[PDB]
Amino acid sequence: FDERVAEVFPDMIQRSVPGYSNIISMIGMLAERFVQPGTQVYDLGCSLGAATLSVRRNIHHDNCKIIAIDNSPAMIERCRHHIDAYKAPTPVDVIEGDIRDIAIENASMVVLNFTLQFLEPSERQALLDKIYQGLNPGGALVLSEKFSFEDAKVGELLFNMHHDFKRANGYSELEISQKRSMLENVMLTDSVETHKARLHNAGFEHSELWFQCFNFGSLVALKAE
Amino acid sequence: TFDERVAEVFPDMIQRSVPGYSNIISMIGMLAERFVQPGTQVYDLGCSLGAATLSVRRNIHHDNCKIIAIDNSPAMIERCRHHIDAYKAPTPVDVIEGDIRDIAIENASMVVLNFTLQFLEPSERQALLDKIYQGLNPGGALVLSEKFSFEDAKVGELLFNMHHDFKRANGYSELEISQKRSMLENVMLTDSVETHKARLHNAGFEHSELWFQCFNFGSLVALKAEDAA
Ligand SMILES: Nc1ncnc2c1ncn2[C@@H]1O[C@H](C[S@+](CC[C@H]([NH3+])C(=O)[O-])CC(=O)[O-])[C@@H](O)[C@H]1O
Ligand SMILES: Nc1ncnc2c1ncn2[C@@H]1O[C@H](C[S@+](CC[C@H]([NH3+])C(=O)[O-])CC(=O)[O-])[C@@H](O)[C@H]1O
Repeated sequence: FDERVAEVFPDMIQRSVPGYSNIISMIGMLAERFVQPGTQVYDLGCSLGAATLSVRRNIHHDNCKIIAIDNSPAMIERCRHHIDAYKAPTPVDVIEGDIRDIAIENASMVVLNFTLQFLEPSERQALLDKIYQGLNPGGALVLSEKFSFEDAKVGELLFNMHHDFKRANGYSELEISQKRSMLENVMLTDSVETHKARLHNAGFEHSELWFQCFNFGSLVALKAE
Repeated sequence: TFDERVAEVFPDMIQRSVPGYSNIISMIGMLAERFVQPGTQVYDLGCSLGAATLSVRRNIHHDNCKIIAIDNSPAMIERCRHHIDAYKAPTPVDVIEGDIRDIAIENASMVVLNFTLQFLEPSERQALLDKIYQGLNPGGALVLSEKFSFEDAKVGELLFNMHHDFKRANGYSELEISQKRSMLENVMLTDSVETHKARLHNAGFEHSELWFQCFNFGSLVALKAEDAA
């Protein structure tokens, strides 16, 4: 099963997460502006390195490193092989491990691309605090998540739109689909208001949504210079 | 002639300068599938060449609907009527040259303001949103897509820079019209998401939320209650 998820992951995420590919492209554009020479980037919950490779293709400074981490050995196996397929001047530390345990040092950029929802709600403040402290001045965090909505009528609409999206995209063709819809119904999501409040609570002077499509989106958080 | 020249290059100009525009058009069509009711009207306000109109129309599977597409640019209208006439569908379209500040909104299951409100003076915007709310049937939807400003200036600067990079990646400046249209864009006054939501609330919408965003451009959906008077 973890290998099966790892095998199909790109196609699964494409068919289930509206705007994913857009976010990944925007992550690259941000990297081009925010990765400073001699600094590092963290990809927290890296899966197969989709965000890592997007950053990496947009770093043209010397002496950087990306640190990519996932606690799934199936994802890590495959991410290390996938990253070895592409040539670039920035090396990557692919580390199998727990994001709640790893230190964040000298970071011009941090990426939580559909990863925070996997922690228990009560552990989410403490990861964000750490990322904040670990970011250099002027550094950026990207936080992409499935959102819940406090207005139940809007929530219903967006749930329906998401369902229509999955239908349009042949989501049910995937063998793994039944077990992934089971995960989504068991997952604990937060609202944008909740995400913003936690970011501010971590120390972030600036945060805003920079992407949304239906019930999925991404915030950018900026540490003052 | 600037009018005719914009209309001629419009699809490419919008594609190179509005991030998310095609995504929004697709979302509009999705929303139409669920929201357009038999025997009702849809309004496309500031229709340009009819892109939003055609997206809705392709997603209407019910009888006795009508779409009303309105713009006050003669060059946009002429081409929009021709563009609509080029595609077969059961739902008819009234293509009207006129001002959306003047037009009545009746029996509407859906109304679309896809990059149009920004072209009115700020002091005209509330009145138009009030009229839309009143003219929507209960359960109906407004789509409001805009270039936003940001109340946090550091975020605003960032998203301004990202928009710049987007236009550069897409060769926007290849277009002869780009210099003049960039300038005219910097003259129309944009509002924050907070302002948009406040306006929607004060027009009477019981529910509203951002449903799309990409950098400094995005889209709100606003719903009239099913039990509304
Ligand atoms: N505590 C944890 N520590 C480390 N990894 C974890 C933990 N909990 C979950 N994971 C890992 O977080 C990843 C989530 S996926 C990220 C997409 C990727 N970012 C992408 O941009 O393509 C999105 C999804 O599957 O919805 C999985 O690979 C888990 O192994
Ligand atoms: N007061 C007015 N009354 C009527 N029309 C107006 C008025 N003011 C401006 N317009 C018209 O509003 C349209 C704006 S475009 C709309 C895109 C379209 N919705 C699309 O989804 O492709 C976006 C852009 O030009 O950036 C133009 O066609 C104007 O002539």
